[PDB]
Amino acid sequence: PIDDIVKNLLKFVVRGFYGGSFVLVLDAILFHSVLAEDDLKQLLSINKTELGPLIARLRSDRLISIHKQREYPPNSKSVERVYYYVKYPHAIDAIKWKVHQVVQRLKDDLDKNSEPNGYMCPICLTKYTQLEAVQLLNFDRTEFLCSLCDEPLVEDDSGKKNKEKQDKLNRLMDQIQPIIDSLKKIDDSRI
Amino acid sequence: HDSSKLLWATEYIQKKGKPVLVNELLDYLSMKKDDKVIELLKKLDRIEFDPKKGTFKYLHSPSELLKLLRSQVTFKGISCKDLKDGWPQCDETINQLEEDSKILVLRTKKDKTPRYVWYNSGGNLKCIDEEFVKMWENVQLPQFAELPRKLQDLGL
Ligand SMILES: [Zn+2]
Repeated sequence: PIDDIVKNLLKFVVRGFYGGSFVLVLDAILFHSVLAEDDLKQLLSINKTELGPLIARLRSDRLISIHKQREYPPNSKSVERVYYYVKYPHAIDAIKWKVHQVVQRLKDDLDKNSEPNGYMCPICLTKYTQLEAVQLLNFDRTEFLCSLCDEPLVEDDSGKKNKEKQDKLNRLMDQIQPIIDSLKKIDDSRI
Repeated sequence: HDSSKLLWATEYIQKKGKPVLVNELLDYLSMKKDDKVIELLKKLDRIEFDPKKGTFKYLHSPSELLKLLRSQVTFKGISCKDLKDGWPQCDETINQLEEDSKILVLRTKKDKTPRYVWYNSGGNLKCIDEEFVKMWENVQLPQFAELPRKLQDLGL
């Protein structure tokens, strides 16, 4: 069924983009449709200090949501069942938005550091360029002195960072391909 | 005591961890020399008692841990204590059988990584770059069904 790929992708992103205890609770939630928190607590066998944030992340990731499922206890009291209801359409759409926001940011990084031009001074450490400084070239000189320190300049920039950004987009696409495999595969029936 | 001495023998039997002579075990602790400890051991699964010669075991393999992890689906949580008395150095086995072959719950690496029963397909998925997790967490997940609305705009 389409839900398992929804589950499988969830386990992928949360094992890759989150810790193992995140996928332990998600499977724990996925273990039972209406799962009591107490049974979940004993399955983890860990303090509440290590159970809540993982559930909070699943709530924040909207993979699983808290459902106020009507539980009628037999002790003449009012007890709700803390049973997680998985919000699949909001799970995948949020993941896509994260995917979309992460790719464009790193795409924007690629265009940030692409072109070298401009100088500096390396003495008083003020940035310079072609033009302001050619204004400052002197007929008796081949090199641009500094206005401030009266001391000639050097070039400055490095396209290396653009290459560094090229690898990151390469790395992110490799990381994101199985995610966007599952998403499109999920996108067939919007489940 | 009936409960302290037999428990003392079972731990003594557990410490031995090998099929020892029924005479080697009884003199091993010099406490479970009465028939009550043996009868409790035979009536219970704490000590494996069989009609054959003196053999003390439980009532255990990396392959079986996979089976064990598969058998703990939709079920309660078990520590690694039976996995530490239970194929010693399963932490080695978990690290070697990484990528879901031996899953773990590593709360911290100062308590022998006391783990629980965990079932996974990828398990590890360490291919995702750390910065990518940061920039993943750098993105905040938005609100209600306008999230489907925004992505249809994007075409998702
Ligand atoms: Zn200067």
